[PDB]
Amino acid sequence: MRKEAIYHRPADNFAYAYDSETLHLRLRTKKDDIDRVELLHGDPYDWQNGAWQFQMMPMRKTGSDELFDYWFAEVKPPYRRLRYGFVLYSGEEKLVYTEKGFYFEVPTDDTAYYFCFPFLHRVDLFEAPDWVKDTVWYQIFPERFANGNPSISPEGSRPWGSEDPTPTSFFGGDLQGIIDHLDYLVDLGITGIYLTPIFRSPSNHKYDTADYFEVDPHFGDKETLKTLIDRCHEKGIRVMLDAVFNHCGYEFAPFQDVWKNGESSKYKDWFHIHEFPLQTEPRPNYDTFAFVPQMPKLNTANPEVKRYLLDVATYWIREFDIDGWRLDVANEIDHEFWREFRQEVKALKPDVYILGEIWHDAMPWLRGDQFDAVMNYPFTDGVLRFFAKEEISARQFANQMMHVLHSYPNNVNEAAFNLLGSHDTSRILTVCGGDIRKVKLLFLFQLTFTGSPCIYYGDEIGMTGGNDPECRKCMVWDPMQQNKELHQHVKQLIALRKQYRSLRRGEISFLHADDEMNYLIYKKTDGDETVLVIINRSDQKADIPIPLDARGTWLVNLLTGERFAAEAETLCTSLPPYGFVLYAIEHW
Amino acid sequence: MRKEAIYHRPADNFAYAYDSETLHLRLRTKKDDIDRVELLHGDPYDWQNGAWQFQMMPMRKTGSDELFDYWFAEVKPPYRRLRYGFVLYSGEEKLVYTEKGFYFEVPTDDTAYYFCFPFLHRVDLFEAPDWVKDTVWYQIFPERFANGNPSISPEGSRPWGSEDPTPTSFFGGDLQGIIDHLDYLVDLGITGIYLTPIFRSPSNHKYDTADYFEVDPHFGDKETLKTLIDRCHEKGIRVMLDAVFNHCGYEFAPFQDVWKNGESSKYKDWFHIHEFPLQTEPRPNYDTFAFVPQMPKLNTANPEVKRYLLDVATYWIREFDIDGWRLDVANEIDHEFWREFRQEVKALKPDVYILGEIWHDAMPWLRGDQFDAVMNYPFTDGVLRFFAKEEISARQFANQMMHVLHSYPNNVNEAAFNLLGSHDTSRILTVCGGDIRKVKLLFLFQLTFTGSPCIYYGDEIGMTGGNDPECRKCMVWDPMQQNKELHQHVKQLIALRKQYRSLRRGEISFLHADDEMNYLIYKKTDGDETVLVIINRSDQKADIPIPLDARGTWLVNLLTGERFAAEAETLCTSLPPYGFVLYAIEHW
Ligand SMILES: OC[C@H]1O[C@H](OC[C@H]2O[C@H](O[C@H]3[C@H](O)[C@@H](O)[C@@H](O)O[C@@H]3CO)[C@H](O)[C@@H](O)[C@@H]2O)[C@H](O)[C@@H](O)[C@@H]1O
Ligand SMILES: OC[C@H]1O[C@H](OC[C@H]2O[C@H](O[C@H]3[C@H](O)[C@@H](O)[C@@H](O)O[C@@H]3CO)[C@H](O)[C@@H](O)[C@@H]2O)[C@H](O)[C@@H](O)[C@@H]1O
Repeated sequence: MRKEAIYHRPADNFAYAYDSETLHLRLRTKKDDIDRVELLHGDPYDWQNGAWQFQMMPMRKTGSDELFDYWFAEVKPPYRRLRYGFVLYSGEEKLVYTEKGFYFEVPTDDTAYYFCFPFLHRVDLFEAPDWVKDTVWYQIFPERFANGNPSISPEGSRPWGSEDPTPTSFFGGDLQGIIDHLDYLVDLGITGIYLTPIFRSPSNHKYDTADYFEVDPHFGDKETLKTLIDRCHEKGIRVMLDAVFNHCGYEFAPFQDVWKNGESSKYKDWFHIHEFPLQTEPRPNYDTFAFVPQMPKLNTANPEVKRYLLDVATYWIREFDIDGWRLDVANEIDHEFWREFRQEVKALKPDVYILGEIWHDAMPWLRGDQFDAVMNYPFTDGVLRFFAKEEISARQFANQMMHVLHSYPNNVNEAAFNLLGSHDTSRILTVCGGDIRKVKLLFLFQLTFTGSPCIYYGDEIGMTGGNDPECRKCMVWDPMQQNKELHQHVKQLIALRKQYRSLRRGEISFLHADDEMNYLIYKKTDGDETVLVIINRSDQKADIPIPLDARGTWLVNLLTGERFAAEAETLCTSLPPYGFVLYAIEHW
Repeated sequence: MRKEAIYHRPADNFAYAYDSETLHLRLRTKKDDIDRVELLHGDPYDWQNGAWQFQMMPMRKTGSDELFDYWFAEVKPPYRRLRYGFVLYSGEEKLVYTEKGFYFEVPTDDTAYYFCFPFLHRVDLFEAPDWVKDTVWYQIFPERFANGNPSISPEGSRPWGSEDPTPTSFFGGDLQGIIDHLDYLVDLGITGIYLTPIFRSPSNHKYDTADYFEVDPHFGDKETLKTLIDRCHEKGIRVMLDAVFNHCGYEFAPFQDVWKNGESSKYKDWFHIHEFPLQTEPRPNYDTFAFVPQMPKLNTANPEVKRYLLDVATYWIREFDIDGWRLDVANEIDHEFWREFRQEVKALKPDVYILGEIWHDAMPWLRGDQFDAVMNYPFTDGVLRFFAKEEISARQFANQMMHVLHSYPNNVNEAAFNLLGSHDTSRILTVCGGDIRKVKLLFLFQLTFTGSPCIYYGDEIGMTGGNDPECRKCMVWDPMQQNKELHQHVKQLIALRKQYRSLRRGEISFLHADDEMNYLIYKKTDGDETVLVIINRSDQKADIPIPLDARGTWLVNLLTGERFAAEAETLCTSLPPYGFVLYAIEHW
């Protein structure tokens, strides 16, 4: 056994409470290096005859990535306290992995050797708003969704979809246009709407805010937003707003004051200024988003800034009842500010989904004291690499999916915001090089994946375009311009996701298929139901061997409803180029 | 190159801010598997300014434990934002280790493969009071230090130090006794005093609190305490009290109320009751410390309990100006409470040292938002196993120290409470088997180790005893039964520590010798300041060859003061059984 590959540390994704009485424990070892792993556990104060009392619970291998196998075990501590270790087996070899290193036999003269999960507290528990688990979000870039009020459009607005957007072009999209098309979303199956910035700002993206307490006049007014939200709730749709708290706009009043009065300004400490007076040439002498002069970084450590942003955060929730906050550039704002943000948001309305824009590993913001989730761009990346660009095998794709999933606690992955693209990425159809077949697979995987998926407006009808701003074309409403194959496909999948619980909250496991280069086989199971998905990611037709049991197994095709019994061990499914099929399993 | 052994993840001990402008980054690889490691780093938005090429910095190997090598690099991000990766050289082989995985060369495209440290916020920075780093604590179990007020001693107090202490015995130790012997501590060199519970409790240890707002009548009163703290302060001695917040005593009014009324009392939610009425056995029907019925666990989630406890925390600081809170059974209290705790305490007096009693890995409580340190018992284990029990070689000891040290951020280790024993462990002299020579080695290593070391009352004079309660004997004041050699050895070491910054704040490094089983060689570094320690852990004379650059190098025997240059290029030192020598290394 390779000790250098064995790992566990009593926190994060390796040790956590799943609920008020259950603890989850993981361990990772070198792939195929260990035959079995047993969790050694007991109450740290349970002694009898100078003998610490403990038991052995075999751990289940839940999956493996490129280098390791991940083992799982849940345990309900009798008195919510626990000391534990890991006994690894291989041939006649035996190893007791503990906090004090490895032993060859369970030491029991003391508990100090073992890892420790001191006490299970409801208060430290990770818990996200349960309703996001069954939600399928839809992202809207207001300036480009629908012009439902031509009079408020900024002069200079281009004719709808008359051309490709530019960093500064305008087409007149507004909040009214969203309301006018809600029926289109309801029909599609959407139950969540995520809006990019809608507060006063001079840009078409509005990430450079001028006033956080004002709806941009070009999108509408407060009454209009209130209607949109209530109109959404009427249809069972939740609404999430974008919080651009990392930086403000050049026209934010406090910043405009520091700009004119320099260091004497009462707002100078609301920012990160290196020298006075402030200047943008040759480069900003104050911290900013990226290196954008028009986007001054806010000082969230400043008591004033903190109170202002927190008011903003609570204002739109108490006055408009929004259901979520998407934290723009969340990772660049301090943790201290986020703990307060959460406390104040969750105290005002527990159901508010706190989503942070973090494109990378975000474990530190997902411990339960801060965000409920982050935009899963690592998911986006892996899925696109397999389905759109085909630059990795089914084998490597499975490894990457298992790797990112095991890097977080189970309850964290259940609330994850799984998107395929956004206003900051190129259009998926364009990443797929125009191949609708590939996009169908992307949507298939996303909608059969545990979490809270999000659809970028236009992706469901095949809109095209490279990265920002090309991905921000005006929403295509002309029926003859929308791709019906996709729309019905997406609608179908969302409806399936709603019917089968294993698709939105279950466990995913990949089954190795011969020619693990193009054939992707995986299943979702929540213990009650099992859905098997088979995907032929190749340009040729394929006869994919379904690795299942013979007599007793019955399958139901989810899309066609056809029911049939499994012959023997020879169940070969035939699929056309880039074809796929979903089956509900049954063992009698 | 063993990939399964390589590891990094942006948080805790691998990536953290050392100070407002400096980042520290660690990398772990298989011991002797990687020859060199280069840190690939840049600003996440360098592309905006057209800076796609990474900057490169070589990492330094800071140590190795049983299995891994640990690499280190400090970086001062130009704009406090950082994206990085690692380039590992195993000879001809070359791998780029990133969040996305390993590659043969840094990816040529613009995809997010790298680890990221979003932003360096001063507010998130881990920061313990700077003075603890120069403090040498002295732990006092009051009931057994000195009887300076005979009139308040418990009714049946046995004659001072006449017999062995028992779980229920009393000897009339008190605060006046400490006050009366402060001069002894001043001569010893002590600058900080840690007292066990002194609040009203029926027991001799007082961990089962009756009232948190009342000094125990047998220990003294308000003006006695005030005096002691003032007297200590006027001599540069900080005072740390024992906070027993996890559980209260049987006589705690709020609890007395529940055991009397039951599911009717207004204090039912102040505790962890599973059923009514309350039972004490076979086991209590309510949570408690271990399974002690007289120590019911408090519900720190309850707003009333929390308020009362936070009141206790601030109360003693404000009124008596104490300098530290030693948190009893800290790991069993929730993180939310510890956060509020830190806020209110640092708000009231930023200099207060918040030390939590946690015997195991405590990274979850030392991320900067909770404790300043924990009682470093793992350190105690390794040090006793090498110097006292001789159950491990100098090599294995060196590995364990590197192990527990590299598991935390450098700034966390610089404030670590390194003790050799306590009121919950056996006397070091007894663990050494009566060999005073071995005890000198323990003190030698302790007082040359970075952090805020603590000495258990009596160990400086060689008192004996097995584990609780044997270790809680009355302090020996008659010099005839003290062993003055040991006492001056410790006085000497406390003197040197105060004189050489490398001993209390420096970096430690273990050099490898021949008899890497009994010979221990290590140096403390901080700038050019350097102290070389050589230890002969054997029962007989030894000639230990210590390789050290000659030329402009001068050695200063810190014990005698003797100076002299290096000649043999690989100097040889002759030591008696269990001998040792400290040399200040001067580069001229
Ligand atoms: O580089 C010149 C560019 O500067 C401004 O725009 C900067 C970018 O602002 C927005 O980017 C936001 C993302 O959409 C959010 O998801 C998150 O990443 O936060 C960033 C910053 O707030 C906008 O979406 C981008 O298109 C912009 O490049 C000016 O407003 C632009 O006109 C200039 O071209
Ligand atoms: O059941 C035996 C024993 O139970 C009670 O005392 C239990 C222990 O309480 C104290 O232990 C504390 C340590 O000193 C602290 O450093 C930290 O670990 O927290 C624990 C619990 O608060 C006491 O110091 C020990 O001696 C005791 O074993 C009764 O009070 C005793 O009468 C019983 O003998």
